[PDB]
Amino acid sequence: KVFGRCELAAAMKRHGLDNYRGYSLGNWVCAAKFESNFNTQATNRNTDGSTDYGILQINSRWWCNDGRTPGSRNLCNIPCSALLSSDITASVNCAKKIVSDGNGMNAWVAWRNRCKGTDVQAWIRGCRL
Ligand SMILES: CC(=O)N[C@@H]1[C@@H](O)[C@H](O[C@@H]2O[C@H](CO)[C@@H](O[C@@H]3O[C@H](CO)[C@@H](O)[C@H](O)[C@H]3NC(C)=O)[C@H](O)[C@H]2NC(C)=O)[C@@H](CO)O[C@H]1O
Ligand SMILES: [Cl-]
Ligand SMILES: [Cl-]
Ligand SMILES: [Cl-]
Ligand code: NA
Repeated sequence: KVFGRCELAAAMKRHGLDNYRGYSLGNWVCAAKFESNFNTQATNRNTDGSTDYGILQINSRWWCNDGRTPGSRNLCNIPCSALLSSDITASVNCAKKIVSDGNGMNAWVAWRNRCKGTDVQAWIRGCRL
């Protein structure tokens, strides 16, 4: 599923991401746009052999099991394929664990390089929330 901007903002708020660990909703929408273009089915392969999955491009080296990243962890205890669903619950619940692990949203490279320090509130302008 390819979400609309305000559609995704409303879904993320319903799942408790607005101000989760101090990150306003616009931060999460901005990250989703540049990680996946709002597409739940997005996958990308990393140079180390791991793969990134879903709307928030969660990495199989650490967070999920895809059966082909040999010496990896599965810290969210889920198959990576669960992160590609049109239902974002699994992706959100795992993102909550990631952002609490010490580095905040700097775990998302595109957030650090394209959202951090910008006016992220613009990503939710005009949405009924
Ligand atoms: C969205 C996504 O999958 N992002 C990936 C990043 O998570 C990943 O960065 C590495 O993440 C792990 C787990 O959060 C980091 O380990 C943690 O490091 C902190 C120190 O800052 C420590 O306090 C935690 O205890 C420790 N946790 C564990 C379980 O060991 C690790 O430091 C991160 N590494 C870097 C270089 O930032 C990166 C890199 O694999 O990939 C993203 O896609
Ligand atoms: Cl915001
Ligand atoms: Cl933080
Ligand atoms: Cl990036
Ligand atoms: Na893994």
